[PDB]
Amino acid sequence: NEGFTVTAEGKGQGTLSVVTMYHAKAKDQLTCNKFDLKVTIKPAPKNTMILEICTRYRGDQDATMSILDISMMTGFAPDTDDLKQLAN
Amino acid sequence: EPTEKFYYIYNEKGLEVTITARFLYGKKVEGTAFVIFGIQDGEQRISLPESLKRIPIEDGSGEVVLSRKVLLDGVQNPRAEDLVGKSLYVSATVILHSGSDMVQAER
Repeated sequence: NEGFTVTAEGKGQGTLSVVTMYHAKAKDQLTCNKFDLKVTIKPAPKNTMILEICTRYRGDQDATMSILDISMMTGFAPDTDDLKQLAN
Repeated sequence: EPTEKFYYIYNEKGLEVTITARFLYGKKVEGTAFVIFGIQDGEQRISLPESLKRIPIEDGSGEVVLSRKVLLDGVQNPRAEDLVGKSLYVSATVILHSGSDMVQAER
């Protein structure tokens, strides 16, 4: 990016344009666009804790089908019975 | 791959869609699939929110059916002959049980 001098001569007219492509800094970028999510993790009242998800949609109407992909910590498993209640 | 490359207007059974997903290296796949049927009229595309069906894919195979009632009620006009000359499209999204990635295949 630097200044340059234009020199033109001869008959006729022509259109000269300059377009600069640059990577601009984002302003108030929201990494969680259209999906406000809130994960709350709490110790349970073998080591185990009660894991909670609170989710919401930023749109006007109720959202369409959504997916909650979960990749838990190392060496952790979900409680079977809780998934049983959540399945039906 | 639909069973027939068309949809008879009076077919009360309705359109039937067969999903056949396989790994690139010749192995079958397991996971879940998403199907939504949209009506295409030239450059104008109309979607059907009530046709969204969550079908589980087993051994790289699965099926889903669009009842004729859904097709009739999705468009505001209940007329039948007006639908002749239009087209349908299937936007299938397949997701592994591992959640690695999803592929949007459209016919």
